[PDB]
Amino acid sequence: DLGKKLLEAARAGQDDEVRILMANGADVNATDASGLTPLHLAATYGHLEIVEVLLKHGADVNAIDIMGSTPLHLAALIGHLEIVEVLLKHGADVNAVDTWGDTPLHLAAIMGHLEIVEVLLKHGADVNAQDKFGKTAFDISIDNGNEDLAEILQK
Amino acid sequence: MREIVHIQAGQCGNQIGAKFWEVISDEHGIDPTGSYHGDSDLQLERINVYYNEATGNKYVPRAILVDLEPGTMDSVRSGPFGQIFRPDNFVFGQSGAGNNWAKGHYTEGAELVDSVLDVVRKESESCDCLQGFQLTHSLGGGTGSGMGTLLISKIREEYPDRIMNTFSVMPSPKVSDTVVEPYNATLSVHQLVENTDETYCIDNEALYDICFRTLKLTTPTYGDLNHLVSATMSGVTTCLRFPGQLNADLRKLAVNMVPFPRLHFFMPGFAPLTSRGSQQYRALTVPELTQQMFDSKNMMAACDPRHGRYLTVAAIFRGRMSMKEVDEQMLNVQNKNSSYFVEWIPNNVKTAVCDIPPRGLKMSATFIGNSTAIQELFKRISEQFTAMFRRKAFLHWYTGEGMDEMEFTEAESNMNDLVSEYQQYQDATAD
Amino acid sequence: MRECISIHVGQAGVQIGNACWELYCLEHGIQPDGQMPSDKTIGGGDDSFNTFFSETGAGKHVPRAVFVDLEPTVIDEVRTGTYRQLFHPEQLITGKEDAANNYARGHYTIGKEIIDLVLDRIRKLADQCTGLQGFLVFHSFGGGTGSGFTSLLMERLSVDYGKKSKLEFSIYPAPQVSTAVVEPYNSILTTHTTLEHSDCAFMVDNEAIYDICRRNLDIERPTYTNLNRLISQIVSSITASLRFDGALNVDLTEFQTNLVPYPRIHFPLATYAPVISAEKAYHEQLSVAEITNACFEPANQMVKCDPRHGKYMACCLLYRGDVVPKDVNAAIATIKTKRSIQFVDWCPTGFKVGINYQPPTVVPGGDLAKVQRAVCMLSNTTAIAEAWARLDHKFDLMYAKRAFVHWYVGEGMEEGEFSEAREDMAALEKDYEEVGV
Ligand SMILES: Nc1nc2c(ncn2[C@@H]2O[C@H](COP(=O)(O)OP(=O)(O)OP(=O)(O)O)[C@@H](O)[C@H]2O)c(=O)[nH]1
Ligand SMILES: Nc1nc2c(ncn2[C@@H]2O[C@H](COP(=O)(O)OP(=O)(O)O)[C@@H](O)[C@H]2O)c(=O)[nH]1
Ligand SMILES: [Ca+2]
Ligand SMILES: [Mg+2]
Repeated sequence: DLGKKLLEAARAGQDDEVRILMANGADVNATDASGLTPLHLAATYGHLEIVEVLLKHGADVNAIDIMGSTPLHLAALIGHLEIVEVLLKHGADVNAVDTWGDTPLHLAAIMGHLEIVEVLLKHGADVNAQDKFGKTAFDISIDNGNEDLAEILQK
Repeated sequence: MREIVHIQAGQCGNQIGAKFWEVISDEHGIDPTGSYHGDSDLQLERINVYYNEATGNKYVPRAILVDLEPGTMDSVRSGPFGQIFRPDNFVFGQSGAGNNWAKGHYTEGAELVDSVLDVVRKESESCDCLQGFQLTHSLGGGTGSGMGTLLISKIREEYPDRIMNTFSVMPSPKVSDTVVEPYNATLSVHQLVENTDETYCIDNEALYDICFRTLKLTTPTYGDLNHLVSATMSGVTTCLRFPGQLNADLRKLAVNMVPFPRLHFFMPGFAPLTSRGSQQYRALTVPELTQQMFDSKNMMAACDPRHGRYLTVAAIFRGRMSMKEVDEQMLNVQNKNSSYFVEWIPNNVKTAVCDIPPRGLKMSATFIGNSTAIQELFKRISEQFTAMFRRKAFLHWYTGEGMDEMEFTEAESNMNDLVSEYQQYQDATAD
Repeated sequence: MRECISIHVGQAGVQIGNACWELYCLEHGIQPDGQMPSDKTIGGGDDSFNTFFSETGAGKHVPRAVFVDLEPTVIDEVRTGTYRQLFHPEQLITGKEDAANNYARGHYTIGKEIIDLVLDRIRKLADQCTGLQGFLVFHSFGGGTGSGFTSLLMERLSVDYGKKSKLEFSIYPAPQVSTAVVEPYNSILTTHTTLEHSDCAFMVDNEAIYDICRRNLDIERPTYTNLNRLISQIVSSITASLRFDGALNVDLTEFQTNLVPYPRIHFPLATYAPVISAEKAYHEQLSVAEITNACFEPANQMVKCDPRHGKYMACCLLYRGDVVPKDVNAAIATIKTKRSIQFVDWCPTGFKVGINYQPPTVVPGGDLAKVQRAVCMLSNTTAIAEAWARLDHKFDLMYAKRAFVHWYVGEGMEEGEFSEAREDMAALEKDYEEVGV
C-alpha cells in the first residue's frame, strides 16, 4: 500500500519519493489513523515544495482530520508563512472551524505569529469568530496583554 | 550561612551567568585575573559568599559551567572574565539537545549529569557553611530546561537541607518564535514547583517589551535583553553580598517571601531602566524610585501587579539617601495602593538599604514581589501549550526519547492547579 | 549575698546584654579589664555587687554571664570589643548556622545541637556560687534563636535547677525594626512554652522604645544602638536592687512576692522618667513630684498600652538620686487623690517605695543627659493585656490561612502546637479579664 509510504514521505520531506509514489498510483488523499492526509503532514513539518506538488495532483486543500483540523489550521499554528499563502492561493477556507471552535486566526494569534495574522486578516479572516469558550482573536490579545497583536487586529 | 554554589546550564544560562559574574565582580573590585583592586572594605566583607580564595590572594568564582553543546564553552572563555573560571568547572557534552526537553532530561543530559555532580561535590565539600545553590537557565530550550531540572532534583536529594534558587527565563514568541518552547517551559515549571525553594521569573516577553516600547530600541538583541537581566540579578542578590540584617541569606529570604510552598515564583523589578547607552542619567529622588519600582512597566515579568495582590514584597534601595525618607515613601505607597496587598499577612513589605550603588548609577531600587498577578504569565504559557498539545504537534520528538505522553498531561494539570492556587489567595479576605 | 546568673540568647539578647554589662561596670567602678580599685577584699568577698560579679585571685571581677547565639557574627563583636577581656571566653558560645527566624529551628533542629554544651557551661558558673538564687534571661520574641532556643533552655533549666527563680527580659516586636513576617508566630509559640517555666517577665516593646527616642531624644531614625542604650538604662534601674544595698526587691523571690499575685499573670509594666536629650545639658532639674507624675503618662511606658483602661494589682517605685522620702510621700498622696488610679478590690491599695541615693550613671557616647533624680515604676496592671491582644490578632490573621506554617512543620514541629499555643493565649487574655472587671 503506497498510501502509508506517501504519508511518511510527506512528513519526512522526501520530494523525490513523493513524486515516484504518485506516479505509481499512490492515494494523494490517503489518511493515517487520525485523519491526517499527506498535505496535513507536509504543512505541519514545513515542506513547501511537497505542499505545492500535492496541490497540483488532486490534494483536497480543505481536508479535515478527526479533530476538524485543516492544513491551514496546522500551518498557521506552527508558523509556516509561505505555506499559509500557498494554501490560501489554492482555495483554503480562511475561516474553517475545528472541534475546539478555533479558526486559523485564533491559532496564529495564540502562538504569536504576527505576520501570519496580518495575511489571514488581508484574506478575509473573521475577527468576530468565537471559539468554544466565547473568545475571539481580539479577546485573546486583550486577555494576554499582547499590545502588538491588539494593534494589528484594529488596523 | 556563607557559601553559595552557582551553576549555569545551557546557552541562555551561560550567557546571563557570565554577565552576572562580570557585573558583580566589578561591584566587588575584582579584575579579570581575580585580583582585588577595590577601595572599600564593604566590598570584601562577604566576598566568600560567591568567591573562593585561591593561592596568591586571588578570588575565583564558585561557579560551575554546563552545556551539552561544546561551542558555548569556547564562547564563555572568549569573554572578559572568561579566564577567571576554574578550568575544572567546565562540564560540556558532545552535541546540543536541539530544543528537546526530553534529550536534556532523559537521554543525552542524563549521561552527563554524573560528571556535573562530581564537580558540585568538590565545590560543596570545600565550603565551611554552605547556604545552597543558584542556577541560571532558560525554560524554553532543551539543556537549560531539561538537564537543568534533572540537575536540580539530583542536587536536592544529596543536599536536602540546603536552599535551591533559580533564575529562570520564560520563553516568548517575540524573542524566539520556536513553537516547541511552551512544551519545554511547561514540563520545566512542573519540576520547579516541586524542587526549588525560590525562583526569579525573568520573562523574555517583558524584556522585549521594555526594550521596544520604553527604551525605544527598534530591534533588541540578546545583549539588550541581558543588560536588564544583569542589572536585576545584581539588585536581587545585593542583600546576600553586602553586610546587612534583613533577608541577608537565602533561607531568611525564603521564610519572609514564601508563605505557601508551591507559591515561590517571584516577580522582580528594577528602577531606573537604562539602555547600555544611558548618556547622563540624572539621579532620581526617593519618591520617584519608589513609584517606578511598583510600576508595571518596570517588572521583569509580563504581568500587571494591579491585576492581583501582593502576598509579600522585599525592596532593596542602593546608594546614599535618607533612611527616614525611605521609611516615609514605603509607608506611603502601601497606603495609596492598600488594596493591592493582602490584609491577612501583616507587615508584609520589608525594606533594605545598601550604601554601594550599581555601576553608573547614584540611586537604584530593586523590587522582589510574590504577587498573585504572576498567574498571567503562567496562563500565557498554558494557552500556548494547550494549542500545540491538542493537535499533538511534534509529540513524537519527545516520546521518541522515552517520554510517556502522560507526562505532558500531568505537567499541564499541575500548571493549571498552580494558577488556581494563585486565584484562591487573590480572592481570599480577612473577614 | 546570693548569686545571679545572666543568660543572653540570640542577637537581641546579646546586644542588649553587652550594653547592660557596660553600664554595670560604670555604676560599680569596674574597669574594662575587670579591675575594681575600690574593692578592698581581693580575690573574694560578700558585697552586694558580688551577686553579679565573681572574683579571681588576681583581683579580676568577672560577670556571672553566658552569651549564646546560633551564629557567630554578633558574639564575635563582644570578643573583639572594648570589654573583650571582661568575660569568661568559655561563656561566649556560638554555633555556625542560625535559626532563620523560625521558632522550630531554634527549639527542635538546630537548637538541639548545642543545648548540652550550654547547660554544661552554665553548670560551671553555678558550681562557683555559694547560694545561687536563679537566672535572668535576655532574648527577643521575634527571632528564631530568641524564641525557640530560649524556651528549650528554660525547659531544661526547670529540670536541672527546680527551686531557682527565672526572670526574663523579652523584646516584643515592632514593625519599624522587625526582620521577619513570622515574628507574631515565634512570639506566641515561645510565650506558650515558657509560661510555666518563668516566674516574672519584663516585656520591652521595641515600638515604645522607638517612639521615646524620637520624641524625647530627638533621634530622627533610631537604630538598635539608640534603643539598646535606653533599654539598658531601664534594665539597670530594675536590677539595681539586686546589686546594691536596699530594702525593696532585694532578691529574686521578692520580685515575685511584690509584683506577681498569680503565677500566669507575671508580666509587669515598667515606666521610666525622666528621659532627657544630652543636647540639653542645662535642663532645669525636675522635682520628685514631676518625675512621679510622669510614671502615669502612657508615653513613658516600656510597653504601649493604656493603664487608665486597666486595674492595678501591684505598684513599686524605685528612685535613684537626690530624693527626700517625705517628698515621695507627698507626691504619692497627691497622685492617690487627684488621678484616676484603680486597684483591684482584693489588693492593698498602696505603693511600695525604694530609694537609692546615688544618681543614675550615663554612658559616654549615649543620648541621655545626666539627671539628679530618676524613677522607675514597676506595676502589674491588666492593661498590658492589650499588648497580647495586638499580637494574638496578627497571629490569627495569618494562621487562618495557614500562611508560613509549612516552614515550622518542616523543622520537626507538629501543626497542633500552633493551636495549643493560641488557646493558651486566649486563656491568658481571659485571666486578665477575670481579674479586671
Ligand atoms: N531592642 C533591640 N531589638 C533587637 C536587637 N536585635 C534584634 N532585635 C529584634 O529582635 C527581633 C529579631 O530577633 P533576633 O534577636 O535578631 O533573632 P535571633 O535571636 O538571633 O534568632 P535567629 O537569627 O533567627 O537565629 C526583631 O524584632 C528585632 O527588631 C537589638 O539589638 N535591640
Ligand atoms: N534573555 C535571554 N534569553 C535567551 C538567551 N539565550 C537564549 N535565550 C532564550 O532561551 C530559549 C532557548 O534556550 P537555550 O538556552 O538557547 O537552549 P539550551 O542551550 O538547550 O538551554 C529561547 O527562549 C531563547 O529566546 C540570552 O542570552 N538572553
Ligand atoms: Ca572583693
Ligand atoms: Mg540571629
